[PDB]
Amino acid sequence: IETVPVKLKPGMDGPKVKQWPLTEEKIKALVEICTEMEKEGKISKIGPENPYNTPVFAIKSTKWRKLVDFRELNKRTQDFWEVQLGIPHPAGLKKKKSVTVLDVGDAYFSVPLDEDFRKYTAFTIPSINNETPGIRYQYNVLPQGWKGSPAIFQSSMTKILEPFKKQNPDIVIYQYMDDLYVGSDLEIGQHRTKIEELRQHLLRWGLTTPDKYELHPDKWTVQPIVLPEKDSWTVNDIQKLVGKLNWASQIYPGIKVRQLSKLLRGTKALTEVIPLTEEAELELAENREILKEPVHGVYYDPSKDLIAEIQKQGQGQWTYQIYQEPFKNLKTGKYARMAHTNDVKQLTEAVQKITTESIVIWGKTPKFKLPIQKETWETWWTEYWQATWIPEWEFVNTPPLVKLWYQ
Amino acid sequence: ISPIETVPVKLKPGMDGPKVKQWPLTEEKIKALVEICTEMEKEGKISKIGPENPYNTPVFAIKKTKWRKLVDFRELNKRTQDFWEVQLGIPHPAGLKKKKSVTVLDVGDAYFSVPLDEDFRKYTAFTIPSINNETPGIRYQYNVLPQGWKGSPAIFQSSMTKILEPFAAQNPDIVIYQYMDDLYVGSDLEIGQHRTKIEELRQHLLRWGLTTPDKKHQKEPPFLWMGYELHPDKWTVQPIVLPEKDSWTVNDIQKLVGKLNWASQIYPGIKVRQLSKLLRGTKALTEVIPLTEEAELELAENREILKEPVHGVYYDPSKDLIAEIQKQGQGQWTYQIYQEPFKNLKTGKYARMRGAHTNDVKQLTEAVQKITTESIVIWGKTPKFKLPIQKETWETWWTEYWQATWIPEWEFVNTPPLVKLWYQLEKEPIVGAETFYVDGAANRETKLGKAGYVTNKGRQKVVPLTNTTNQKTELQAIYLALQDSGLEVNIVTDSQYALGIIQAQPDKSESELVNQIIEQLIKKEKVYLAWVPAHKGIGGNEQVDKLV
Ligand SMILES: CCC(=O)N(C)CCOc1ccccc1Oc1cc(Cl)cn2cc(C#N)cc12
Repeated sequence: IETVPVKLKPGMDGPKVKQWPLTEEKIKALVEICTEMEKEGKISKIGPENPYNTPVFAIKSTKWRKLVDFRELNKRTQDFWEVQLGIPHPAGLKKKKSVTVLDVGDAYFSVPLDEDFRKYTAFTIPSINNETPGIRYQYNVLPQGWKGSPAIFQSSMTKILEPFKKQNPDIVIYQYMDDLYVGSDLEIGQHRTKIEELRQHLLRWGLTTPDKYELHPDKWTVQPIVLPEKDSWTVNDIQKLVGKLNWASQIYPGIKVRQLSKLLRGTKALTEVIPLTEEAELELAENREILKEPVHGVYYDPSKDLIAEIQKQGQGQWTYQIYQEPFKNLKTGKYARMAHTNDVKQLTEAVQKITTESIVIWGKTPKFKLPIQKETWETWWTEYWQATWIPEWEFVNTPPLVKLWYQ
Repeated sequence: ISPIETVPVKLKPGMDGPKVKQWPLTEEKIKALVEICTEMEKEGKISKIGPENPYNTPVFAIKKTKWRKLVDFRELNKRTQDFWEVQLGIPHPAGLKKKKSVTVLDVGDAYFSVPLDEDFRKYTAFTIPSINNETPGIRYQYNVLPQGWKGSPAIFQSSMTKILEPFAAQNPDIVIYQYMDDLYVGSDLEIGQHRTKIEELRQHLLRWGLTTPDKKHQKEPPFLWMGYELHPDKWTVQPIVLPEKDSWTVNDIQKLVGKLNWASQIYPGIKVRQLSKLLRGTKALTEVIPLTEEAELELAENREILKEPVHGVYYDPSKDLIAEIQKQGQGQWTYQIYQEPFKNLKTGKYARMRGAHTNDVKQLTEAVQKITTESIVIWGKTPKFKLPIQKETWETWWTEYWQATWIPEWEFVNTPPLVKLWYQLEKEPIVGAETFYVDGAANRETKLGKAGYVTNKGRQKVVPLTNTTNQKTELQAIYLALQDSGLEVNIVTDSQYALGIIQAQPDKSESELVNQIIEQLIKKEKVYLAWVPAHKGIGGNEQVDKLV
């Protein structure tokens, strides 16, 4: 079949990212995978006159799967997959009471890739101890991970899916990278059989779907702030309470504490149980209600980038906020793992959970501010990564002054 | 030359070949050039032609008995395409597997033995000048990889790699390593079989046009390679020479801090903390520097370590990989990687030199990270860890630390110094403890300031400060309250800065004030620090900010 021409953003040259060093086990797995892919035509070996590179990883099931980090190449072909062949995002998918995520990435592998473009998909299987130069391939078919693959394949997808869409004019189906997001309102039992219907339809047409993510987007909002609820109160408690309330002022600018501040006019001791005035309790109730409401002026901007910030809370508990401008939260949430756990395993899942929500709600991913040492994350993130996409990220070095502020 | 396939080469987008002009020089040179270009045209490396080719590149001449031809390609290199980078880092001796026998083969004429893509030869054109520019020049061009062209190393390496393929196939027991113009061949074949295999390899390479040395010229162990000594059963660094001088220059401390880091891969315990401190704000390469007294002690202790040689062993994938860590003091750490308890695979050091305030446990973690990265690079796996810290110490710090941190299998080693949490703040305020409302402040212009406190028991102090900053006074306030209080004290401050430093639980710092605060924090039996917004009339605090 004929290949779609792909051009890079004018004045942009191909990716030149370095390949991280890998466990021997992981290297062997990659060599195995790639020796089979070379055999089926999907990739070929390349010479020194190809200077580009894109990192590759191994993740997992009891089977090793290969994962290409196309983040750099995606930015440099954005005109292609976002304006020329951009796939539109349906704002009705966040409302369904059930969304299932089907991996349809194996479709890309039949379609050839534009000849002039293949050079830009080079990658290297690294060797141990720099003993050998590394094994160097490029793709001859559309790759998973690349954002142009589904843009190019969309038309074929629209045809295969049309029959199913007629019989179920209510089911929402959206494509991001190598996954389909399917949201209905059916009862769970019905929704799961609808999902098997679509799985079988896609299979009677050639698209293989791995199977033997059920997300309920009905509870996805900006969680409300929680002022402590106590029978009795002390100098410290009032002090913590005045402090958090003062911080909240930068986000909900209608809170009042003057009455609560006087409650401790003198220089009382920290453990002094102090009762609350009538002019005092006035605010604790006045401010617990201006705070159960939402903010005003908080609108998503699609020309901007999404920012996600995560904070470690203790005892397998993590909290996050998603914004584009400071103190204007589009979304906030709380991930809680459930002994075989570990700090890095939790941060990793949390990132995956936040990214998936972000795709359902806006159709693009956020850039993470990660509370972890850079080198540690670059070492162990692949160990619990189950997704096929990879968000952008950077590492925070300065801690949060008060962790319980967003608790 | 060789019947190797050429790698196709292109010029950078929207560019054309080099048309630089050839300046004249010695007729003595002009002759000795033509004596090279007929012996090279004969051998097929440079065909002669010049009618229509409009490009050119300069050529000079120099001498070592015989003269040598030279071509400044820098202008053509600026227009040739980007190639796959040739190997950046080089293998580490501690990652090699001992082989029964190892041969080193260096191919001569490497680049000239490899053909150059035809459609790209025209851009290598040069010209031997006439006498007094009264005659036309001798027009030439290359058919092989020119010396010092952007493309020559990477293409050579990939051609060698392809030429080796038919032989690595019939010999899947020999280990060949490539490095620039050399080959390093190893095997556990009995020495009579090996020597035969070596001669087969040479004959193979020779059919492809690559000359090589005979045993009558083949090097023998030990091997002097990239500043190492490679022995049959051990490796070490080539001998290190630390100069003695009485005037030390900035350039010369760099050169010395170099050799010291180099030796640290095998000589355990090298320190470079105080000697590097010297070159902090250094620009002038010649500016002379006084050896600080502490630096001189270090240099002497380094000389002592280098007195006697030490060696490292090679790797045996059959045995486990162990790493041990010790603290050296002053934010300095040292580690050794080994499989057996009397010989190390290698050694090294980690120094924070990043973040004024830090603590022992955070540092240990960063160190383990460093070792984990290096282990993967060298051996392809991570090592079991022997660490001077107790599970309870670590579990306490990582459960409460704001970042995520991961540490692999690790066992405790009870070898002092131990790593400990030296104090901890209370999670809730103390009862029966005086409450100090500290504050502090300075003036930017005057640089004169003050810090004080006011307690619930009615006690009050204010101390005057010269040469200070709002940050320094804010910490000064806390130090006052720790000085003037019992073994249990509640402090209340309006400064996130000071709250930030203390909550980080440092055990050492690059500021003397924080060190005296740490001393008090260890002395006390219960300290609860606590924070309120400033200028909010919270009470207690509204009364202390006024005093200051
Ligand atoms: C028993 C061990 C012994 O004598 N050496 C030097 C280490 C074994 O290492 C090799 C293994 C297989 C091919 C070659 C090997 O040697 C070298 C390996 C490397 Cl990676 C670089 N080399 C450089 C030289 C020189 N000169 C020799 C070697």
